[PDB]
Formats: sequence, C-alpha cells, structure tokens
Amino acid sequence: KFQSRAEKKYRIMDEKVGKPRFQA
Amino acid sequence: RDEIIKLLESRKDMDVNGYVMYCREELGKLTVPRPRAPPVSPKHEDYKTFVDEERVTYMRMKQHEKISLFLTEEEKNTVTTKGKDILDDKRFIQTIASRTGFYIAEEVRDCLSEFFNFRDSSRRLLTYYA
Amino acid sequence: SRPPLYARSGKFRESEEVQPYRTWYWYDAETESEERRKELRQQLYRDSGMSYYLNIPQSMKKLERVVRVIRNLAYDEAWKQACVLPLKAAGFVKEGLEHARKDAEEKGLDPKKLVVSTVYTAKGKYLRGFQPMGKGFAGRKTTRKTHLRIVLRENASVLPFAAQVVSPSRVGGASQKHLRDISVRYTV
Amino acid sequence: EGYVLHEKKPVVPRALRSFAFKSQDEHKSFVLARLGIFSEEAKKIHLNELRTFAKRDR
Ligand SMILES: [Mg+2]
Repeated sequence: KFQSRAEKKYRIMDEKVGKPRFQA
Repeated sequence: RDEIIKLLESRKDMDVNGYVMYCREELGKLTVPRPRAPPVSPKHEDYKTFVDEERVTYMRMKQHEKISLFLTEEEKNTVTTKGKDILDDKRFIQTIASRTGFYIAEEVRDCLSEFFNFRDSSRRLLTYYA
Repeated sequence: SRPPLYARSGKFRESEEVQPYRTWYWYDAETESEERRKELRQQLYRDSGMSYYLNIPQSMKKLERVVRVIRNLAYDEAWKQACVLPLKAAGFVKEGLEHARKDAEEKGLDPKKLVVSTVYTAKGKYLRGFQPMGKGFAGRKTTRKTHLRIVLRENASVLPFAAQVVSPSRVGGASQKHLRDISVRYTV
Repeated sequence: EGYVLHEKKPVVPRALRSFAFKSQDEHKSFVLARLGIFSEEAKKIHLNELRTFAKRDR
C-alpha cells in the first residue's frame, strides 16, 4: 500500500509482460 | 478554415487510386533522406533504440505505391467498399502478396490499412473544422 | 491460406505441395533468428488442432488434477467435464480446449469427430523469494508457472465414457408445477 | 537381395544421444560464431533443419 512513485512505470511493464498468452 | 473543410470532405470518400496519387504527391514534396548512423557505439545501451524516422517515412510511402500497383481494379473497389472487412480477409491479402512475389501479407495489409486510416483521419478533422 | 510447406512430410501419402524457400533476409540478426524458429514450428501439427498456453500461474501438480480427467475423451465430453470442476486450473484448461478447436476448424477438420489425443505440461520461469523463520533461519518462497499443450485429432482411439444430462431448475413462465391437481391422491 | 533393400538405421538410446551428435552441434556453433547468420553455410543448416521437422508429422 506504500509503493514508490519513482518505480510506477516499471511495475506497469512487469504486469503487462507477466500475463499468460498463446504462442503465435 | 473553409478550404480545409472542402479538402477533408473530398478525402474521406477517396478511393485507392486517389491514395496512390496522394502518396505520389507526398513523395514529390519530400527530399530523399540518406540513412543516419545511431548516435552511440554498438556497446551502448541506446544503440538498439535508435530509429531512423526520416528514412522510414520515405520507404513506407514508396512501399504503399508499389503494393497498390499490383492490386487490381476489382480488388481496389472491394477495398474501398469493405474497409475493416477487407483487412481481415486473409485470403484476399495472401492473394495480393503471392501475385507480387516479394512483398508479404503483412505489408499488403498495412498498406491497405493506411489507406483507410487516411480517410478516417479526414473525417475526424472534418468534424473539428466544420 | 496455410503457411508455406518447405519440405516433404513423413506421411505415407503427400497431401500438400512443397514451395520454394524465400530468398530475402530480415534486417537484424535478432529478427532473423526469431523468424527461423517460427518457420520450424509451422512445419508441425498439420491436419490437427493444437494449442500452447504459456505462463499459467499454477503448478504442475495442480494442473494434473484436471488434465487427468479429459485424456482420451471425445471433445464434447472433455469440454463439459472442465466446466463443472470448481478449480482455478479448470478455467485455463477450458480456454485451451476452445483455442485448439478454433485452430482445427481453420485447418479444415470436423469439430464433431475431434478427440483429445495428447496433453502434457512443461516448466516455466519461476519467481524466487525468501520468507523468515524462527530463531534466525530462512526458507524459500517460490511462485511457479507452467505451459500447457493440447492436441486434437480426428478419429483417434477414444474412451467410451459418457455423462448423463439433465435440465436445470425451471424458473419463470416455463414452470408449471402450480397447475398440479392434488385431488387424485385422496382416492383408492 | 542386397544392401539397399535390407539397410536400416539404428535407433540411438536416449542416454547416448549427447555423444552421437556432439560433432554436429559443435559445427553449428562454429559456423554461427565465426561466419554469422547471413552466410551460405548458415542457410544450408537451416534447410536441413526444416527437413527434420517436417518428418516429425507422420
Ligand atoms: Mg530476529
């Protein structure tokens, strides 16, 4: 509940990358 | 204001042949760029993030013309009429690429997509100015 | 509109035509390497429906709870079983089954004759962590991930299992239990 | 009836495969490291790999 403002961008990118998906 | 509105009114209903002429006019007004080197050495972290935007704009407008010249008249009318439904027709796109014998289906679809994007952009602007 | 076939298959009879290989290259070495791997995969699983689901946030043992129920069953039976199981993993297996069938139709197979012929899991990349314990000791705190692969084939050997089906509760104007005549039960 | 008719390829045990293909794996690494991927030797290797994958579908 106390995440840093200077790393907001990197948390967003990790959330998008680490999602399940089908290969090709 | 009014001259802009008239141009946009014509552009929103423009067909593929009109798009080819459009591309030719934009190229006619363009100074052809030389490729640019990245600002940093190969070991630098930004080496691979460099994009030669000027070269790409030129190359892509040239590609649009070349693909639209393989596209037949029946196909052009089908494109103008279907919009999104032409872009999602893989058999249509594959046929064009196979006829060409060089460009691939992805390139063909993007060229057709930009034609439609042009018309859609003109409609949004038309509302703004009108 | 299938991807090109660049070599003869291993089947007894040939069903497609081999096409000449491309003569152009991709601009970067990284792109060229990635596309070569994609070309290799396109030579496989022709005339069958396949799906490959990556990075499912579950473990191998949790996925095997559901998968062991659907092996060698007809597609219709397998799909129904995955729906009734109240497990978090059952949601991912259901998506894989639908994705594979859509793949089979694009290849020109009949969905009514499909059978689940192969299913297995594969390890993904793990997120490592640590958790403190008593008296200054420490332990592991790991989050696991797995890949799922499903293959559907036509007229493959199948099990005879079949499930009985009943209608749900009737609610609305379609329910007519209130019209029952209870005067008959007073007679002999 | 002759060698050609009765010739057969033996099946390598799973545990011995890292020794049967050691030379071929080294060569592919040797070519890509020195000549690059935009090379005539690299193209030949890729064409042979396409044949192997295509035969998996039986
Ligand atoms: Mg302490």
